Amino acid sequence: VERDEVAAQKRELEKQIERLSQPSGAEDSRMIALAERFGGVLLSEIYDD
Amino acid sequence: SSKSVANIIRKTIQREQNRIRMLNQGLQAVSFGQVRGVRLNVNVRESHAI
Repeated sequence: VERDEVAAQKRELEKQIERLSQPSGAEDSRMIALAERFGGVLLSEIYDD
Repeated sequence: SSKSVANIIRKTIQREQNRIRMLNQGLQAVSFGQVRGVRLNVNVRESHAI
């Protein structure tokens, strides 16, 4: 039980880490295709710096 | 990291193509002998695109 609880916490941590990964950490699940399919740029990336 | 490398290569290629296309506009309609225009053709090699 302790191992499974720790594993759930772990999985949440890696999911959170991944969500910030690429191309610039955002809702990249579909934001990617939604972004390159149209000649636009992510606002968060625009304000990246 | 590999995905990021690929994306940055693609972005740089697009930017350079845009810049070269912009520069190309100034050489339109240059009359030299039978020559009437000059272009810098930029392309992505298939052997590297794949």
